[PDB]
Amino acid sequence: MMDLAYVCEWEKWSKSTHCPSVPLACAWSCRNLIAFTMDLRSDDQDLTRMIHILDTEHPWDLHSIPSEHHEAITCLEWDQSGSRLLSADADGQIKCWSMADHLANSWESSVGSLVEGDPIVALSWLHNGVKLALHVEKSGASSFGEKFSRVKFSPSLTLFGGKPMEGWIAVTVSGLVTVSLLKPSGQVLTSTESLCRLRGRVALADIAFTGGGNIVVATADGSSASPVQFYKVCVSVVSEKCRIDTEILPSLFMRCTTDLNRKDKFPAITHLKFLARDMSEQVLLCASSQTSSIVECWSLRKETILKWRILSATNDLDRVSAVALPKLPISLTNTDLKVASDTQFYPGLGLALAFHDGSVHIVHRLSLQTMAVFYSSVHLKAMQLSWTSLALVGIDSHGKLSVLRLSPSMGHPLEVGLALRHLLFLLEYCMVTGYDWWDILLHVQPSMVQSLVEKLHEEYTRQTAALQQVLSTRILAMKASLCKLSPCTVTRVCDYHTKLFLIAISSTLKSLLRPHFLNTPDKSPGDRLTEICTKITDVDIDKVMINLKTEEFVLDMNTLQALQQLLQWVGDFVLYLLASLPNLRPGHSFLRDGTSLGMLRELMVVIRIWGLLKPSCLPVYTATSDTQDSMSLLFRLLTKLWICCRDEGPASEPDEALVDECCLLPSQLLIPSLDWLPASDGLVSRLQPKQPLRLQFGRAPPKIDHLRRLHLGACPTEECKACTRCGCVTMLKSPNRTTAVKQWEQRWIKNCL
Amino acid sequence: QYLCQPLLDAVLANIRSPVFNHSLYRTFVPAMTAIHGPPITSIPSVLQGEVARLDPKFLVNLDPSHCSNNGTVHLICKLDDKDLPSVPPLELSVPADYPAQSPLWIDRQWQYDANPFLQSVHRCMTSRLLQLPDKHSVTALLNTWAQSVHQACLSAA
Ligand SMILES: [Zn+2]
Repeated sequence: MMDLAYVCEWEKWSKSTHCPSVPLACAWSCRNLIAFTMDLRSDDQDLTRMIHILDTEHPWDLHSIPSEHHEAITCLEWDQSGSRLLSADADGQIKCWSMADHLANSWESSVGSLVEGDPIVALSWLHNGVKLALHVEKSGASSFGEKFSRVKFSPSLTLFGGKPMEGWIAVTVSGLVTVSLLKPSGQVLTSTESLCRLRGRVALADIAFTGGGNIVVATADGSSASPVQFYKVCVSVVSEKCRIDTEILPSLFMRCTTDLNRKDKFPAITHLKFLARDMSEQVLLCASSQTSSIVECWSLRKETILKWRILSATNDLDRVSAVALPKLPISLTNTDLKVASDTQFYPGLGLALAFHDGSVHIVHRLSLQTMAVFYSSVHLKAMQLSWTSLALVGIDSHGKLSVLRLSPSMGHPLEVGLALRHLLFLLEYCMVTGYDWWDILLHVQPSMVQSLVEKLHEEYTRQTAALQQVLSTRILAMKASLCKLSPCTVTRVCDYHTKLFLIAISSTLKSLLRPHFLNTPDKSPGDRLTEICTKITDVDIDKVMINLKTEEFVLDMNTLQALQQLLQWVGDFVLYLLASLPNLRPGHSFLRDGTSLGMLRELMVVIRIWGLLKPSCLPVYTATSDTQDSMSLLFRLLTKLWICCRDEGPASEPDEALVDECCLLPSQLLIPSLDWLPASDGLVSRLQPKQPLRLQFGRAPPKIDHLRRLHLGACPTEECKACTRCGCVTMLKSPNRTTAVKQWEQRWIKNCL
Repeated sequence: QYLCQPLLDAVLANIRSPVFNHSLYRTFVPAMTAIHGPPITSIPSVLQGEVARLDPKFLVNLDPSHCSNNGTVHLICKLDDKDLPSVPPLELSVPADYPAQSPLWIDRQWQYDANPFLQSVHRCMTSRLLQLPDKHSVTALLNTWAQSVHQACLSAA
């Protein structure tokens, strides 16, 4: 079923006029990063050459890049990863845009290439050779190895091991090609050579890999009287430069002209491309006249040894102004095709299409007929999908950011169980990788949340205990994000989101300590510290502190004052949590999930060592007894909660004897503060299907750092990097650098969890 | 002024510090919020003001010739008086930023010919206008142009 998300529109920016308009192209990262452009002609030329980057949660704070160019950008593509860019244009002027310092609004490009007097007709990157297969037939496989296994395409030109080289190639508009490859070192090797003896006009072309590091290219002069030649790239770096051998493939002529009825119809070629990148045995070839367009698919199946053959065509077409390809990698098996055909599952079979009128249509990839129909009530210049293709953005000849949310359901009747199963497969598609999956959280219903979180609870299981070492954080954040959309759990997502910060701060400070002389060898002091904590459930702690290998824990006596605030904070959120007993509560899930409380038991036993060793670093709380060492009697309360929680799956409500003792807490201790992470600054709690919000730019319809516990003023000054995934202020320049922890900052030096 | 130098010396010692807003917070916050109480629950407007109190005996309007919508402006004057006879209409010249500058007036010697009365009018213009002070308004020049007609009519009559 089709949904329209929003349109985010600048004020006094649209209605480009008094200029020859240009078709536009769009690009998208591996992450949720749309890179787009628009032709304006408003007293400057760089508005046409302008780069706009929109993070997927806040469509207003757009990253702006004034890409200066002598000729307007024609093709825009990203890297396979989210690290490199290309803005293709005539006569070279191509750069390499790398990410700047893990912000959200910062780029740079100090390197690139240029060719003089020769526009470029085709371009592509190099290959990596890493690819897996998606099996929707294996929904009940209950293992990530079965549903996700590598197909192992051959990596391109693996030198010095199995690592394929990095670079890109391009075919110019004349009889000339260029290659530029980045070394393992900082240098780059660029070569340029005539593709054959025939140097000529090339209207259209495409570039696609083959198995073995070779590349097959296409040609299109546009004179409508020439054969469509095909050439092969032979990579060979002969000791100083990549000498490339060229040869002619068995070519093809064109149909719809030998029938002799009408041959000068559709007089110029307008589209020539391969079906998908990295493969050159299936060619889209479309000729558009001033009225309509005609499209043909050619297949390189062996009977000449390399002969192209027609596949399919639809009923009627208008003038196509925009086209794209599906991005989800179905295992290309016919059993997968049938199990994706009987159930409503089409995430990777739809080639995007557009016309000169207000209509949005898909076309099926294998069979060129019009699969979907929608009516817009403009000619679309480009579209830009996602890997799951659950959402996309479109560029017409206006400044409107039409964002459409698709789905494989289509409105053919899917039951509730098939609604679970269609989303669970694409959830496992993103949970196996370190990717971004914002577009698949869109179509979730509030009733769908309770059904899907219960499935995701068992999705953490059924893996062989090693994947689950580090993806626990990702699944906690996953059901943090998905529970936000349900009104019953929007008051409960604070439990998940604060627990992400708790597990972020937990493991990183358990690595700073080290035994100067090793005790209990062939294992860390941390596991012995765990077992002495789980074997002693004592009310007090002065009996405990004798046999805790007190001579092993020795610090450098310098960073204890610096790390005060964190150890100020971790015992204070406990101090709040002791007073939440006599109350769906935003702190209710911690009463039954004692793993956080188990970590709280584990952390404080080494903190008390420094508290009795150097008491200047102790966290000063707000009890109404300043001479009372109340930490022993709080060990009493946490052990009283633990005997109600250390049972394996207890589901035990703590007794009222603990409740009245926790009512003695306000006699001394009062709640300092909290920090609920899930501030819904994203569009998760702002939009609705059939209820779009026409957004604008920059309208935006007690300030303490979420990561570090340093209190700021009412309107602080220090800058931050935009953690777009949850809106926590990942502040940029830490106050202490010469004496700083080198992992607690570096774990989220890039992004948040 | 007297015994306040600890407070003055603390802020200069704690300046250029990134923990400044948190060091002051840590040393100060519980003291005031505990005992004293909890927290709470075309043409410029210069000529538009100029022509507002101009005399109705002048009917000055813009020149039909020359450039428009630019810094320099020219205003041709109309005099409808039954007391005074007919004279050439006269035309001024005022550049951009009319306050704090001294404008000018056009010159045409042959228009005031064929009568020595008009020559006396021109000589009276050269007499009165050459002693006008700097940076004066258009009312002074308009009124000195107006009074010289009577000053020449009394000599003519
Ligand atoms: Zn975050």
